[PDB]
Amino acid sequence: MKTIIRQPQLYRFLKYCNESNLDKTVLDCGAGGDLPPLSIFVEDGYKTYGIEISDLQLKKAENFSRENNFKLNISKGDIRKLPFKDESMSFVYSYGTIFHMRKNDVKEAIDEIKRVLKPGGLACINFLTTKDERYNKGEKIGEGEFLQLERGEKVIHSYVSLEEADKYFKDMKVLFKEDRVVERINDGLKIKQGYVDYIAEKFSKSI
Amino acid sequence: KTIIRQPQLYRFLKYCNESNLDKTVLDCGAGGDLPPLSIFVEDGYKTYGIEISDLQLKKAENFSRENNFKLNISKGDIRKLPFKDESMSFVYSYGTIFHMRKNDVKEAIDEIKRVLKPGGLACINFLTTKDERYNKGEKIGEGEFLQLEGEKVIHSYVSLEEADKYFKDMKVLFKEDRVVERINDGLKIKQGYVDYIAEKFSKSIL
Repeated sequence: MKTIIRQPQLYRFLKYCNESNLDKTVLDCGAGGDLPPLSIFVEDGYKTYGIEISDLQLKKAENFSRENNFKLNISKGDIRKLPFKDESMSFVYSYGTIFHMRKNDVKEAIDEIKRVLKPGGLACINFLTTKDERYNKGEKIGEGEFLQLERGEKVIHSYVSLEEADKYFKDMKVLFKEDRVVERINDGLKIKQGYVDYIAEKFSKSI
Repeated sequence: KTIIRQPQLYRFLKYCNESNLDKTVLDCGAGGDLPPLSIFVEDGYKTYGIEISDLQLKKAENFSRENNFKLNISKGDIRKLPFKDESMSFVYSYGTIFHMRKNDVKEAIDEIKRVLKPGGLACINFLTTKDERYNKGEKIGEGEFLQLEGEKVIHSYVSLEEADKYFKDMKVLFKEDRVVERINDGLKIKQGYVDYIAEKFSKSIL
């Protein structure tokens, strides 16, 4: 493509989607920013759709689009209420996104992902875990939910245990689950991050 | 463009792209049907690879000619790199090192460090004690096992404390402890890896 996206797990997801027998249609729930990962899907022949709630992030993704001569098909919207029909998407991901919401909203959004996914369709979703350095920091607003100042702005972070995250996929076939603890030097200093990533397939139902 | 199997190497590539050093990369253990040197070649790098297996070398050369590039992979032993001191900006050994006894691991890592330029980056990963296969098969050394990945093959496993000691004289930019559960042969399996990206210090003498 030219540039490498920031979240390398989405290259694993792209490889799974390429291997799936379903046709190449993908939705990014939370798609904006200056390096939108839908780029690697468009570059690999996908029909893409994106949803983004932030005006600024949507503007950044559009600038990137123009600069690179892409149409990514990102629209303003709320991932808790997807404007797509039931069983319309082969593949859906919400990566680095879902945990910016309260747990009731996380459930709404995941339910929407499940709804729009075709039978046999793949979802990729990741979560902050209780192994993250910022678990229990900032202002507690709910169980496993904190309002934190990050880069000058208030952000909600929700955190899960692995037992808790598994419950979101108990009705799906988990193909890939990775629990990770990352220690990386960000802006001069070491930070510890905790994520669990899932790639799961929607069951087909009969009789 | 087939996507490579090891997504962490896309992260490594981005680190290498951000470095000020020129774009030369060595893959220690480079063969197979989907050589990750492909992503570096595609991004403008001068590439070098070392591969011990004739079969693995053949698979990578067929891939290369099928995809219309030259990866510059040659037969060799990663414990004895045919390159000069401080010749390479970037070096990786990914999915490779832990197929050896720990004495051999040390030799290979020492070689990576040797050929790496000051300021250069290394990416290396390891099997950890969280892997399901830790303590299975025939124990031949502390954290060394003869297992059946097939036929009798060597796997070495590390604790994180143990893995850290390999980079104690380097600047670790990125360290990721991973526990992966996925499907193999119709069953859920659990794998444990730790991945490092580290930078070589410039050294001076007072």
